[PDB]
Amino acid sequence: QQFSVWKDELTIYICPTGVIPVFSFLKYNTNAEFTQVSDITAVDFPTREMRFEIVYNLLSVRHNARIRVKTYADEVTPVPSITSLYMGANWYEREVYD
Amino acid sequence: AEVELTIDGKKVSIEAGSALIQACEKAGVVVPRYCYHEKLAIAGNCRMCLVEVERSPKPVASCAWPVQAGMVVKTNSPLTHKAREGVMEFLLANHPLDCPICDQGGECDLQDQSMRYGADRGRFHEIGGKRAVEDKNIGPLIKTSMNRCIHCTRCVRFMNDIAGAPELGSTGRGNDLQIGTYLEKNLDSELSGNVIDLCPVGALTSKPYAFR
Amino acid sequence: YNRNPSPGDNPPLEYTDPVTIPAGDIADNPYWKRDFRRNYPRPSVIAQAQQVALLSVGSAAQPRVELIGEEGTKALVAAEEEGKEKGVAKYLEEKGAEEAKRVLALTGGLPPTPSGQTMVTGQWDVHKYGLAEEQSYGGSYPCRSFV
Amino acid sequence: TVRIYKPAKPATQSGEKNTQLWRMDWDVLGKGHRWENPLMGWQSSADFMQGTHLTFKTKEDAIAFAEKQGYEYFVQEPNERHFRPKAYANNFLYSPGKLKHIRTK
Amino acid sequence: RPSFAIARSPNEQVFPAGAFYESILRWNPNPV
Amino acid sequence: SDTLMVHRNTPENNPDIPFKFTPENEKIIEQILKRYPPQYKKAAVMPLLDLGQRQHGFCSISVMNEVARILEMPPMRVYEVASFYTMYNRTPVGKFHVQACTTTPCQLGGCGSDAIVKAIKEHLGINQGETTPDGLFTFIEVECLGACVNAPMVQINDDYYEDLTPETIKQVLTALKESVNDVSKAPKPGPQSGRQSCENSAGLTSLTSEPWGPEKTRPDL
Amino acid sequence: VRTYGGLKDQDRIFQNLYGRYPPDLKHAKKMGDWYKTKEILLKGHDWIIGEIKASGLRGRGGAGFPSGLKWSFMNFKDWDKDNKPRYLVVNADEGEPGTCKDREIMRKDPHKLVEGCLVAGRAMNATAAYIYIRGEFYQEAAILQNAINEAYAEGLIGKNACGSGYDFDVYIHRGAGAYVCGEETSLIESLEGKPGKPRLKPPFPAAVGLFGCPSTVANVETVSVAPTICRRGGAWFASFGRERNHGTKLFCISGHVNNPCTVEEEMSIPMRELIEKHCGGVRGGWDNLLAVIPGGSSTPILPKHICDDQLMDFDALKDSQSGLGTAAVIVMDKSTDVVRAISRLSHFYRHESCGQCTPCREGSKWTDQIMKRFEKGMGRPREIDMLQELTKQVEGHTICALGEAFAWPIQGLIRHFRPELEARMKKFAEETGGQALAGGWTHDSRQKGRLVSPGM
Amino acid sequence: ALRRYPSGEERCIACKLCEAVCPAQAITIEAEERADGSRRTTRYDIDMTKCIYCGFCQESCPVDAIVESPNAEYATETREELLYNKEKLLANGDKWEPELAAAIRADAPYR
Ligand SMILES: Cc1cc2nc3c(=O)[nH]c(=O)nc-3n(C[C@H](O)[C@H](O)[C@H](O)COP(=O)(O)O)c2cc1C
Ligand code: SF4
Ligand code: SF4
Ligand code: SF4
Ligand code: SF4
Ligand code: SF4
Ligand code: FES
Ligand code: FES
Repeated sequence: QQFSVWKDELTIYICPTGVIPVFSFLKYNTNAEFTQVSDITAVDFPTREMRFEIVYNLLSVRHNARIRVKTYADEVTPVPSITSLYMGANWYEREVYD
Repeated sequence: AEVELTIDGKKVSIEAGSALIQACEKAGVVVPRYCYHEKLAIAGNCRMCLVEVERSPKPVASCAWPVQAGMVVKTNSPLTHKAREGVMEFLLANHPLDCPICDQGGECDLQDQSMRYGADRGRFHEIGGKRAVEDKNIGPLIKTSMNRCIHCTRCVRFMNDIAGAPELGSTGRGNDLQIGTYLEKNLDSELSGNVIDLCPVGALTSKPYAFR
Repeated sequence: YNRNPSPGDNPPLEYTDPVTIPAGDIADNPYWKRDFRRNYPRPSVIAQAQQVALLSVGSAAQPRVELIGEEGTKALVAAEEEGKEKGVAKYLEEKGAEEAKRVLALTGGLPPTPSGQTMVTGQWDVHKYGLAEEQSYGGSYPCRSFV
Repeated sequence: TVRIYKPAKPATQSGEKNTQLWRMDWDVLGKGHRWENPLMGWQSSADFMQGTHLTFKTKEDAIAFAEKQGYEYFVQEPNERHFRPKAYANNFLYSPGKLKHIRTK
Repeated sequence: RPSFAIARSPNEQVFPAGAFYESILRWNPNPV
Repeated sequence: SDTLMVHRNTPENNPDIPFKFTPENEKIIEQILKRYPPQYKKAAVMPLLDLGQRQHGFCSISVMNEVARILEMPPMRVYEVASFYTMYNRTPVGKFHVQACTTTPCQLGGCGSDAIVKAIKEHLGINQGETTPDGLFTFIEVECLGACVNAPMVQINDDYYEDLTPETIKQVLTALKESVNDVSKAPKPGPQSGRQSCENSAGLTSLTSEPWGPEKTRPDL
Repeated sequence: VRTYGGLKDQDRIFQNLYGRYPPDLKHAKKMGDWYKTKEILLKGHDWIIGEIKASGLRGRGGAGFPSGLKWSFMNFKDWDKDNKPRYLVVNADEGEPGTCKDREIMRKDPHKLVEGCLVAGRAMNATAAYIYIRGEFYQEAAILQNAINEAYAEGLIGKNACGSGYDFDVYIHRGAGAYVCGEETSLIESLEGKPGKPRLKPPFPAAVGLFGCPSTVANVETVSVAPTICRRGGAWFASFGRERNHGTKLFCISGHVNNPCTVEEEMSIPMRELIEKHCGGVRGGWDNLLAVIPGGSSTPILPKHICDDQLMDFDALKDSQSGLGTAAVIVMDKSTDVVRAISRLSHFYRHESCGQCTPCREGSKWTDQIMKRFEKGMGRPREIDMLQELTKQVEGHTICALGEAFAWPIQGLIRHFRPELEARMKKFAEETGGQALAGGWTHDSRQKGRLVSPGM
Repeated sequence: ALRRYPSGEERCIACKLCEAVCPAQAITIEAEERADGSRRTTRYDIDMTKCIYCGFCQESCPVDAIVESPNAEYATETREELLYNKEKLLANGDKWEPELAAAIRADAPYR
């Protein structure tokens, strides 16, 4: 949907139905070898209909690069898991759910 | 009719004969103030609302400047930064180091506008010291600590214009100008406690509320 | 030698609290020329509505067409308006595949590389890990030394 | 029931940043909000919402959140300032007759 | 402590009216 | 100096001492009023305060209340005018009130007012601000009195004593001391040691010729 | 191509400056006053304003603005469509240290002023005049009130002034001691029976002034020449000074001169010839000179090296980074404590500030304490720059020009005498065995258990 | 420990700065004007089982009133013994003043 650049951090805003294809692209593309999930957290914005901002942080040790992807959910909208692409995302998503 | 000016690059309309500070609250532009109150007469005394205006050699008091046809106003320029930093230095030079013992702390315009618009450090260290003035008795309700006064004139305007109580004033001249009653007399006005809230600083505080 | 004298008998007069010349000077620093906290960068946000725009007419750096005087402004709003009416996928659909090829021309033909985070060499790059000149475990042990 | 409102400016200050947004609080109930501890005189409480508040960008957002959470909710609207031109030159206007008060600056 | 030139009697004038205030008595807004 | 800019409720200065302008002063008042627009009668507060400072002796709190009553003012508005202006002695002063200019023009011209102040202190054994034990003199330094080309100079009550040497300023005072008994011994107001008024002592270098009148005007008139 | 100065005795305005004749109306008649005032009044105000504008006359009260331009302002678009009175306020406050010219006009020739108000008032269509005398000038006011009294008696001013059909009153108002009441607006508020605290302008006296009425403040010398400007001519008066500076001037020349005096002399005269001829020259010769204040105490100091070819002129002293001011000339020898002379002025302005606004109520006391320290060298040199910054935060951030009046003299001292300020800062350091801290504290303050912030 | 001036006057003036900065809300202060018109505390409690011993409260004091002693050996039989009132804290300063002064002396220039 959009991207923002603050100082050295690049954020990518996406719709929740694209979680699998976008993270597939960021894991496997040659210019996007983002093979770790550093982190997965949420931020609550009760002023927004979709309360919850799902924020993932990725690392690319090949390119010494970091990237942030943000999507949104609410108390009833679910989000596609990325546990099929990132074994390390198992516990992060459990923390967001808890 | 509402004339049209630009403040900080944005366009604002307002009835003519308005203060330029008034056009700023309409344009969502924050301008620092001490003497100016919306409910009082304009005094022009503090010098904290100076802004840049075209075709104007010197900074203008935004509280006392009538909105003109098509003026361009800068509230964020190097001129305004330099003025707000310098006027804060003047108002804090003989101000007492009493922020711990003062009942205005945490709710002070002078510390909130000193933190936002002044330097972080004072350059005033005189061996001569600061000005000290004696306290005053103006009744059982208003505790006095007059070293704190910044000479804004808000309570004298309120007491004389709003409340019809012409006993409070400012006797003296220069750096020794002092707000109070000449004679030690009670303030007799049912609107009296309103000067406590009007007071930008804690020189005029509440006796029942003191230190609690 | 160790902890002698104790810090509780170190003379107070000896230590001097340090002030730097510009920040701590009394006559060569307004606060506002060092107020770097209030000069904080804003996030720069690009949406699909004005990525189509940047593709339509270029940028203040690399403009596409001249946009000379008036009658260019009406084209300027259309580039933004066409972005808000149709997005990037639709934009590449009607311009065809060579617009998509010009997208790669924005980065010289290949896709851009993501930016590295070191700048130890003067430019933001990947840190070049190399094998250290001296290997502490020699070759005897399975731990190798890198710089 | 919760209260949805824009906090009014404090009487003691001229800054208006705490008036910018909409705040949602929980009303004090008759019992259990505060009572004094027998030991130290500290103030005890049984109201688990007493120290919490939410902030919203618009009034509609506050209503939508309270409707979706199942809160009872009351809205008060902010009292707006009545505009009036202020002129420094009013301080010195001519009076053809009796001076109704003596201005003191 | 010391003495002063302070009015002892209500009707007496401690400091003279001066030449200026006398010239306000010879004043007249009309021709002679 | 130590002139408090609030009121001290002394037994010679409290709101209980009655004040009333003398009938001779009452005639002076109505002259003052006729010079101002009728509804702005408060514009006479300074003339009345001065007129009350000369009848009573000093600007006591009762004289300010009296003036505030005559001019239909809140007395605070009169307390402000009195305290702002320096020619209002809100404390009693001596029979003579020595004012010596000590600003830069009077600190350099002539002897330079340092010996003039020294002479005053030497003659009266008093310091700046205090008054003599017999109440004849009050002494202060002041700012430019508007007679700089004639420095060192002093104002005693209403007369200027210009062009002073530390010797002459001593005899100006001792003349004032003896002048209370016999008026014939009052000092001559003005400058001392020759010069008449702001002249050049070593002869007049200007306006020595016969002056002109209406002689040179064009036919257009 | 021509030198300015040495004007003839038959070319002066204030002939009786040196007390040739008693100030009675009879002698003023021989002076050429009240001569053809009938014609002057019956000529329209436009004709009077044109004659004033042609004269090049600029205000003589320390600002030098075109007085013909100024008095036109009060003839605003519909000045005849209001029932309110119009006022001429003549500034006779005589405040600037060094200045004593207007007390001589008021005693020696009050009628040059009493008639001057009529022509000044007529040009501006005013209904009356108020003259504000500093109360310390008591005989100056009694004499001048006698002239007004005699002017009413013979029908010169009053109901039918000079038989011209113009109605004009003239009143004295005496002050009670305040240099700030010499300010434009401070004069007006004091006349309304208020503390002489100046007013902010956008409201301008030409619109709202005394009593909220149309008003104009003008100096005594400004008004005391205007009738002569008409009876002699705009071209006559515009015959002196430089291209943009015209006419004569009074010059109260005090200080370290061997013969202090006031003198009327041509504007744009070189200062040295003004000093060395009318006043007998610098005391102990010209070489003994160190510095001059070319205006009153409100103009920056000028060292000996620039005084040599300085024209006593409105524009010329400006190029020296100074002003003509009130044309008071205080000269100083090489035996002067110049910082003491300047610091005394910084003390004068601390006592003569009204206290209404933050920059001058706090800055006139702050600058005084710095100057009192700088005399005795209790400070470090980088404070001289700190005092320079302080004066520039006052300079254009105030209700009135008194903020400039106490900042300018300090700045000019920094501009030409910093090594003197530096020399005695160095001396005090060796005297106390250490460089002084900021604020005047000694180097060992922390050693003797004082409270010294980092960087003091 | 709460400390006193060389005259025995309490140094505490009830500004409440330490109550505000506390990260664990262990300080509860109630103040009034004292009989002689002095700004003094009426209540001064530290919950010693809520405290985190960070020193932020002594960092913020304008007058060096609240300090943390060099004492670590004060273990108690009950938790009520760990609820310090003003009476217990002044008594601590009255007993420990010689070290509190020697610690401030040795550490003041770095603050
Ligand atoms: C602090 C201060 C003091 C002044 N004192 C006098 C004074 O004593 N006499 C005077 O004629 N002008 C004085 N002025 C200048 C007046 O404000 C005003 O310019 C002048 O009286 C009338 O203008 P004109 O001289 O251009 O006619 C003073 C100005 C200031 C700021
Ligand atoms: S009024 Fe002064 S002393 Fe009181 S809190 Fe504000 S800055 Fe501190
Ligand atoms: S007491 Fe308060 S309101 Fe009154 S002048 Fe002083 S600071 Fe202003
Ligand atoms: S500059 Fe300000 S403080 Fe100084 S006299 Fe003018 S108004 Fe008063
Ligand atoms: S911060 Fe210190 S002085 Fe202030 S209330 Fe707390 S203990 Fe007392
Ligand atoms: S040291 Fe203890 S009492 Fe002080 S602020 Fe930290 S937790 Fe609170
Ligand atoms: S707010 Fe305009 S000067 Fe005080
Ligand atoms: S300086 Fe003393 S009269 Fe001018």
